[PDB]
Amino acid sequence: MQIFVKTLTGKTITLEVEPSDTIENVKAKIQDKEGIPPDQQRLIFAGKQLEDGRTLSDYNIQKESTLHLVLRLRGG
Amino acid sequence: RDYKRKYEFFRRKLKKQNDIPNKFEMKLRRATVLEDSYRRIMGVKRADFLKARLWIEFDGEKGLDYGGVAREWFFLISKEMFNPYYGLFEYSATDNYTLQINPNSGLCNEDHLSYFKFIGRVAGMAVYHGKLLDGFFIRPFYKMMLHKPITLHDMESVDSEYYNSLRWILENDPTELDLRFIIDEELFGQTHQHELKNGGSEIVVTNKNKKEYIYLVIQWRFVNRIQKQMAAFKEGFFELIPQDLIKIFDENELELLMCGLGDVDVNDWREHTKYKNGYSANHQVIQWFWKAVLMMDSEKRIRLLQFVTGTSRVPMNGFAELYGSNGPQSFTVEQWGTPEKLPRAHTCFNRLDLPPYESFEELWDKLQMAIENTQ
Repeated sequence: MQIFVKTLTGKTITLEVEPSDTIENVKAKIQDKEGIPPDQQRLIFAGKQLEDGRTLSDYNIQKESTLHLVLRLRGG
Repeated sequence: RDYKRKYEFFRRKLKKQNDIPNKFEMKLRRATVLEDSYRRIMGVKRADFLKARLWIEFDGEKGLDYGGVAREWFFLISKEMFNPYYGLFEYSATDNYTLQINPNSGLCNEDHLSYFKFIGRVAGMAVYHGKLLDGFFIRPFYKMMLHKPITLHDMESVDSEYYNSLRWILENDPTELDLRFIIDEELFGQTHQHELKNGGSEIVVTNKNKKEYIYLVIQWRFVNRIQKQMAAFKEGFFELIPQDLIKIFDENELELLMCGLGDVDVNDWREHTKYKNGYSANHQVIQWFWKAVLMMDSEKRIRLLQFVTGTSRVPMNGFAELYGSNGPQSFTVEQWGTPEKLPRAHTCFNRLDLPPYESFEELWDKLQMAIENTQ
């Protein structure tokens, strides 16, 4: 299936992924395409942060759906 | 009077600290300048330490001019702080470059407030050490720093459409449109109804209360939602630059004071240079000149730009729009004098009188000596 990942700059990414894929996987797929270390990625779907463990279908994410990417500030 | 007078008075009124080390040390790595700069700077409780001469080293590199390295840091850290990817700042509108505080900073990163104080400190350090940030904020941003009110007109430069939409309501009876005291915003694949006031979902906008409606929309777009963020920034900035002191500038002068480019693009500098009295792009002497400029460091290049223009700050938009004392005067190199003479410059015409030296080395020494003499 096809999903999108909009950035805070307006740039829309397009990923080819399966509903079984974990959030760890999408972050990986995103890393290959936009060159961003997955440990710096925050994914938002329907106002909720997505956890590395769960899969897309765990959040009821289907094709044409849109995730939101945010870069992580390590604070501390 | 004018700006150049205020700035001297300004730098002069900036108290130097006498209870501080003669340097502020930073060991950074370009791949992580943001988190490296954040931890180092946010680690110090007393901001006064940041007034000390900046001693920065990237990736263990040593022996480089302090100023040249500082100039690079302000450029590199700017590119990170102002990266919309972090959700701290964002672009004011579609196809616009100006930066504004992201009202939803707290939803992108919980540590946003301390990072805002960090950006404020960096902005302050920039002004204190006579350096610049790479990026421009919306005008209301500067106005808030000067603690000026944000009115309807301020909207025009930022969101032309929104401004017009409010202009209409101001000039027409909106009653029949059944507008309410709310505003929708979409955020992360969601929509959010926001109350401009208590029970706003019910209150209808009429001719009698549309003035209040306008004012509220302005504040909600520029002031209210970004209250805590702007405060954090101002706290950091004012730890270095006295708030009362910066009130002598207006929004335009303030922008000039803290924003702009540090070093010059040589390829752009070259492409928009004119030659007089026999010289051309391919003339051997000119090829030497541009080779010289090419293998000068950041500090040297600027000292050259100042020796020929009088000022050391580059005009935005490039050299294609360079100005002389009277009208647009392009950067000009003209053949003049004999190899025994040192190059001379006419700042008014942005012109360098460059003798026909017989070798690159000679051109280097002569040019460098002329620049150093008027130092």
